[PDB]
Amino acid sequence: MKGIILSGGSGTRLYPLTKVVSKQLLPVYDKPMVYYPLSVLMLAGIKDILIISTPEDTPRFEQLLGGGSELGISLSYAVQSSPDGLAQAFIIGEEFIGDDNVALVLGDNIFYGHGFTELLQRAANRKSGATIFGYNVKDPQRFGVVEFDEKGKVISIEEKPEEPKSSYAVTGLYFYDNRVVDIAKNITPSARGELEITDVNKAYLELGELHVELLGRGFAWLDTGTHESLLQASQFIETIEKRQSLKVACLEEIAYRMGYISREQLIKLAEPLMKNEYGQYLMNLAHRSKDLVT
Ligand SMILES: O=c1ccn([C@@H]2O[C@H](COP(=O)(O)OP(=O)(O)O[C@H]3O[C@H](CO)[C@H](O)[C@H](O)[C@H]3O)[C@@H](O)[C@H]2O)c(=O)[nH]1
Ligand SMILES: O=c1ccn([C@@H]2O[C@H](COP(=O)(O)OP(=O)(O)OP(=O)(O)O)[C@@H](O)[C@H]2O)c(=O)[nH]1
Repeated sequence: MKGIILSGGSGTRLYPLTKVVSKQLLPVYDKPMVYYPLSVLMLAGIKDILIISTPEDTPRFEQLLGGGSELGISLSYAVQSSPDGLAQAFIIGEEFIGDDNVALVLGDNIFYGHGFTELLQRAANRKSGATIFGYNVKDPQRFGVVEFDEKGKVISIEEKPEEPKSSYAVTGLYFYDNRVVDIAKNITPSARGELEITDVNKAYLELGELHVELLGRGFAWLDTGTHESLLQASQFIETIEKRQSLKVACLEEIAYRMGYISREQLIKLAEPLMKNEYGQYLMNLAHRSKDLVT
């Protein structure tokens, strides 16, 4: 499975934060926002990942993350010249996808909770259809809204409905089989002038092949849409990390835990960062007994 992080857009709502910085390089507490959705794909077992951003910002993501070899993965980059919609990811990414199945995650979405990896790995395992993730939000009209029956079968999906049919938003993580690329080429722009992921999902729903995993109330799903919500997301991650000996979305740690890189390789990453707490954390992990790490 391949993965794509869609990490463009103007971040209009966060102005002036986004005048000269990409929204997905802004902090969520202690790390750039993009580390969080990247860590999600990594934990899904996805090792071939394309990062899409603006003509100005794409070089900066590449400066941040590099080609992935440090992390035992492959990262590639592509430019979206104008933010013409989520579903344009599969058009830009057509050559990258090839014949493979693909997951899309939004560069501004933060998922957190116990058992998430197991849901991701199950979605990544599922060779046919589309899997989307529903979450009970306060204002479902702000999002895509998925309506499901008593067995969790999808009945409808609607982008920002005036009268929502459920309280479950469609979060910014989507798993598709290879049909998605041709689907994306055949949808047309909405009233807001975008190629809509909801219309990709509706194509799968027409075929009876849209599947929803519901993320229950024990999961946290944030987006970093506004100044307020961004600060809230930071506060949430700070609470979790302050209490624990473990970090969230520490990419090098995940590379090591997933066996993508060795203890020796992790030491080599930690060395030039020993001047800071992040390096120290990595070095403590690399020297930790292999039994304790398991
Ligand atoms: O062409 C684009 C369009 C958007 N984005 C980025 O993608 C993210 C999502 O965009 P919005 O915040 O505008 O979200 P939408 O209103 O497009 O909502 C979309 O994402 C939601 C989850 O956060 C729901 O899944 C919804 O159904 C889906 O349409 C933003 O960071 C945006 O900057 C791009 O990089 N390129
Ligand atoms: O090395 C890691 C592992 C996990 N995570 C993040 O921690 C959260 C929980 O990750 P899991 O989905 O592994 O659940 P958990 O660790 O609470 O449960 P155990 O299986 O360990 O008992 C998920 O949000 C995941 O993204 C990291 O950020 N880094």
